[PDB]
Order: sequence, then structure tokens, then C-alpha cells
Amino acid sequence: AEEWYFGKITRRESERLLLNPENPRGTFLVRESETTKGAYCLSVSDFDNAKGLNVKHYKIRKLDSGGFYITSRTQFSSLQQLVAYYSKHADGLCHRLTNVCPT
Amino acid sequence: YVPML
Repeated sequence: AEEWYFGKITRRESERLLLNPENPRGTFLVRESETTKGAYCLSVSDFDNAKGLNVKHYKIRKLDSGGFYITSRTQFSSLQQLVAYYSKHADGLCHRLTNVCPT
Repeated sequence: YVPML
């Protein structure tokens, strides 16, 4: 669904964008991984009543057999199917995906 | 990154 695909942005910049106080918990973006070539990253804003605003990063790996996954047991045939899925069920993530990060 | 298996 493209608006949430931010491509080549750094971890630092994704955190700057996501840690905007006005974003609801579960605001997210998908970007390329800086450190693991060929992997993507799902970056999500989260709240802890201790840490407060913070961002969790979930590496999205590509199976050679083709699929995408964050945890081994749940694989997806595309990034857009993975985003639709975690927008409905948190299923291991800190929180379900809610808003697409602005811009 | 959250270390996920």
C-alpha cells in the first residue's frame, strides 16, 4: 500500500519521524535495513510507562524460497500482505500497526 | 532490532 514504504532511510531518521508525540501508538513505516543488506525493517512507535515514547525495529527477512517474515513461523508472500496482517493482529509485535508515519 | 526467532 506504498505510503508506508519509506525505502532507504536510516534507523536515525525513522526514529526522528516516528517519535513525533502526535503519532498514535503503533504508527509505523517499512524501510530497507541499513545493516542487513537485502532485508527490510518494520519500525513502530510504542509506549512504555517508564520509557515513554520509543521505537521498536523488526527486521523483515526474505526466504530464498521467496517469502517475507519477521518470525519464522508466519511467512508472507509480499510486504503488503505482511502489513495488512500486522495491522489486524499484533501477534508477537509490541502493538498492532495503526497509522502510516506522515510524509 | 527486537531479536525475533
